[PDB]
Amino acid sequence: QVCAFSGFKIPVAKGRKYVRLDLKSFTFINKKSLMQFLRKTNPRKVFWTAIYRQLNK
Amino acid sequence: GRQGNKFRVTCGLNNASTVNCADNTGAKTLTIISVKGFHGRLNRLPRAGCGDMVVATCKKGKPEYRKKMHTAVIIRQRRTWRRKDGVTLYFEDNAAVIVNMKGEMKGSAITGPVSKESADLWPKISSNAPTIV
Amino acid sequence: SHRKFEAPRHGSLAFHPRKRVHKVRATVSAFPKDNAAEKPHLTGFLGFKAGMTHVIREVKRTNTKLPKDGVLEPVTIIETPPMVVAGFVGYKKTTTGLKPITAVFAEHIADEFKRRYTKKWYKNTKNQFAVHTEKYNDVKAKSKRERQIRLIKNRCDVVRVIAHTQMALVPLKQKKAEVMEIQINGGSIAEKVDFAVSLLEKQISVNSVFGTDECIDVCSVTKGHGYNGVIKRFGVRHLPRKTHRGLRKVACVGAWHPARVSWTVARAGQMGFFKRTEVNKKIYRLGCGDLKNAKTEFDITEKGITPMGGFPHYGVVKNDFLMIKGTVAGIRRRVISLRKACFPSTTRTAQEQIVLKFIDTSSKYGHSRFQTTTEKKARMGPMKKDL
RNA sequence: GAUUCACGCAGUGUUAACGUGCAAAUUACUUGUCAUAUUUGAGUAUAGGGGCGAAAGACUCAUCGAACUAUCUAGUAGCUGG
RNA sequence: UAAUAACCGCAACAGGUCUCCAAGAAGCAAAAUCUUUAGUUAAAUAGAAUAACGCAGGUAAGGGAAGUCGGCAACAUAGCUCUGUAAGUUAGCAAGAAAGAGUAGCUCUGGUGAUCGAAUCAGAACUUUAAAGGUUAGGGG
RNA sequence: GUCAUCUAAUUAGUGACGCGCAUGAAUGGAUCACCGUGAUUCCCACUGUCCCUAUCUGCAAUCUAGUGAAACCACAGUCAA
RNA sequence: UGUCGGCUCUUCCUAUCCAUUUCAAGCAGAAUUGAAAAAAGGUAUGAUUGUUCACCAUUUAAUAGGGAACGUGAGCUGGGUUUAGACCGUCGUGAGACAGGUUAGUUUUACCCUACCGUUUCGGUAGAUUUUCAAAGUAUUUAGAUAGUAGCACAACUCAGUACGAGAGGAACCGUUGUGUCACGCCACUGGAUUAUUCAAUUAUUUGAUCAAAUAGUGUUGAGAAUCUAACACGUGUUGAAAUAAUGGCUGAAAGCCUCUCAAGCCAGAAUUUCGUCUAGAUGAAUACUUUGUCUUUUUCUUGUUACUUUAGUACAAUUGAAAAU
RNA sequence: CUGUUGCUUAUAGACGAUGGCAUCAGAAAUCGGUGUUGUAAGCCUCUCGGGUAUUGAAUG
Repeated sequence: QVCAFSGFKIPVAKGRKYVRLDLKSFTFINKKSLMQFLRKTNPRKVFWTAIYRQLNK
Repeated sequence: GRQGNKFRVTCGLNNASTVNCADNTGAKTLTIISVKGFHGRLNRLPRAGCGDMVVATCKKGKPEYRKKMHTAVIIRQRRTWRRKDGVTLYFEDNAAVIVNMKGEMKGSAITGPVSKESADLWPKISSNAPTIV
Repeated sequence: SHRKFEAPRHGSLAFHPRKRVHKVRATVSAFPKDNAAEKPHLTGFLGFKAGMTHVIREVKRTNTKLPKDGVLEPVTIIETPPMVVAGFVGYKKTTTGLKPITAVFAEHIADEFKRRYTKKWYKNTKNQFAVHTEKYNDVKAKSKRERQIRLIKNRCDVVRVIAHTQMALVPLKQKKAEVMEIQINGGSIAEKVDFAVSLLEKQISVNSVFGTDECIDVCSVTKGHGYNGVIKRFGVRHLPRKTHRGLRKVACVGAWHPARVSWTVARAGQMGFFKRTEVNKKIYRLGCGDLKNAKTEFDITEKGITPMGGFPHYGVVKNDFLMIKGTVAGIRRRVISLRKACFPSTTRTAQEQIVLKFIDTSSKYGHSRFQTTTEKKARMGPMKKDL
């Protein structure tokens, strides 16, 4: 599984899954990523996420 | 109408908890009064989790449903519960659908996802659910 | 007047008095019942709780609704380096209980064993077993040893070996060994003493005592907590916010006319350092020989049982170990007395074969992500620090 | 003789603290009030079957359903104690 | 001296006791908060440890008064601008009813005068962690 | 008290009824806008009140050096009958 | 002698509501009804009322009845009652009265003895002499008189739409799988707290500005390791033998037959009892080392013990005590 | 032999007690591993940077 926000590889039996009313479910590696997703923070603007590092270099 | 066993699901819904009604039968919200199968303990309020049968009163809805006691099955809850395969998940809101003792749904459709816990116990709910999560 | 509503009593009366032990090691109160129609064997061992991790195991039980991809369960790692047998003791059944008749010791005794007989080693003369070793081969002492063997073979019913650990094989700062008596269950008293005689000065590994997927009993001392109130010691209900003089106490400590406070009332006092025995603890991995790693058949990456960054507050496990399902009493580094099942479990889950799909070895501090330190460097890439 | 905040003052609640106390009535927070029927100093007037009282038998020097002090007075006691 | 030690309360008592003078920031404000001149670091002793039970101050998953005699206590609302504001009414009010939107930083433009100057108001780009809220600061029907 | 309404459930609240133990007209009767650190009931919102407790800080309590009281006290201090 | 109730908590009774074992029925099944063994385990959530009580709405296997100074106020609370203010109704000429109503009304002290819960300190159990022995001191390994005791309950599948029944309806044993609660734990995973004032951002003030800070007693917010912890995470108590109670039976007299026995002798049968297992624990035992070898008291050294030192006194190897069962 | 004392000692803890070591002892920095935050200061790039990290974490 891949974290929705950070894009990291979630280790087995770790993290939490969030299911929304629009039939979409997300999995997060920790609480730090979960809150950033809940704040609608763009992962492209967060430096440590894997999404950001793929965009440049 | 309940079929099979259910694994430990932490019960995040208490007595007097207000849940939404995902059915289309004119009921907006239901407030939990009691839980079927609950074993009382001193000073303990009844607890309901996903896939549990509850006694609820409709305080908001159509006249044929308001101010009346119904029976409903919890299909999702905001409380975080962990599956047996080490999967930890929770839903956006607490919802329920009105079913009778025989286990058939009074409604004909369900809005939103339905937990696998409630779909396995009640086959009639799983037939009307759009997606099982 | 009767109490208005009924409720179960808080706490157990089976664990009163509630007093902390003095020694760290807990002696097993009993051993499995002897059967005289089987080969002699040892019925116990001694290990150190390294820590806990979690595993994924395939379910082999039939007619179960468990997922087919495995179930996440906790495990406890108990490091068990081989123990050294230093002697044996015979017991006789008298009308007052088991009475030790004589004890026979080996010629060579390690300094770890000798430290047990003093309270200040560095100020001692360190001459424990010195006379016993010096004249071990004397004809007068040889005949006394043979008589001791003969006496046990005639007037004894229980034979136990005296085995101790090698503290140089564990990261513990302690140097004095932990000594345990391991009862021999097997044939007659003649062939039990012969078994113990052949075991002198030899090393016994944990695989010779325990088998595969064997439910065992664990005896250890629970983690200490010091002086505690009645809410934590027993679990009574907290008083309303309006209460004068405090909330976390039992409101009524007895009726007027038993005229005294009863032993059954909840009181504040020591909770913590208690000896507890737990039975039916299944062994998930017999970490000996080829199973001393943490790799599985599904996950074939080579890795030891030690988590990334070492076991918290413990260190690194490099000897044989036991993977016990669930929890055992006591914090890391606590001595655990293992013992064969006194009442062998016969449920379907007790006989179920254990097949692990994954064993977690990520760091136990913080929210770790990597199972090995090589995969962490591989994913992170060259850091500016090194680059 | 409107509404509010502040300096001040009070004393609604916690029936909080304290309750051999900081204090023979105080402290903290919450609350109320915070100029014209307001607040306050000094001078002065009213005295015990009297005074003064937007009235609670309230206040009249920690004393009030009749102050304090001294004399009658070692008041009397079918009652309690020795 | 004129008072957290010189006065009245048995005292170097957290109580009480009439006045004069009065800097900066910020703000509507003599509010809370921080600082300058002046005063002080002593004002019924401390050190080690970091048990219970306390007194004072906080936070908390899911639920949300089911607790209780009783929402007691706590939470919550909270400044300013714009839109909007019901029944009732002694026609004066109710009213800050209720309800909704906005608010930051930086770079500019315009309006309000006198023969150089005042802080105030309005508008426009762009950026961000999307802005009264550190302190202060109505819960409503 | 009876009938409605409030709740899933109402010795509470409100609206009606009135042979009212024992209401009633300056012993003032009825009415109530605004106001109230007044009494009562219900909604919304909010929350450790509660389900059910966990945990953090300061000051104590613990121990120690110095200093150092009081209330109470026939004699005292294990129980069953 | 602090006078109601509620909250809290322990224990006790059985005239047993549930679960366990039995017998009877106007017991076909199912649901019930009467009774015996049995008090080890359970017996709930709420609206109104201060209420005990009551009455309703649920849930449950059941939501049994009571005691302990009408248990329990230096345990709480103060809603009721029950001082001093005030209002209403009735009574009284009046002051005032009302098992009439309404509203506001100070809940003090443990540091003493004991009980209970934990925690130290000092003291210590007499009859054995095979030097391979005996005894004392120190230490470990153990031992177990006694005391407590813990696991319960429900559901799902299969049995089975079977037995039974005209039909309608409608079980049960074994076996398997879960759940709830109680008990003991535990920190892997998930969540909470967080003065690592950890890292970052930010409001106000002050450092000439940057940097770097401090202050607002923890300025605030976001993330947040460690540690602690979950009613919020998760493990174990599915565990074995024998004897029993009510009862049902075998053999069998009394009493030529009969009879489970107010006879001898036996069997099966409980959430029962006792072992087994768990916790605390007395007198103890073994071994390692230091000693000592007829014996003690008073002094005395040491933190303390033992050996040890001195002056004496004392004894000196040799006939001692066994049938078992009835 | 035991006790005191030391490691501002821990698997323990109110104080006692209990557990460990006491010169091959212990303590300390430093380094490596392991975590948390989010990309330092001088001149979007240096920069997966900088800072912290036992205090009750694990090596040397």
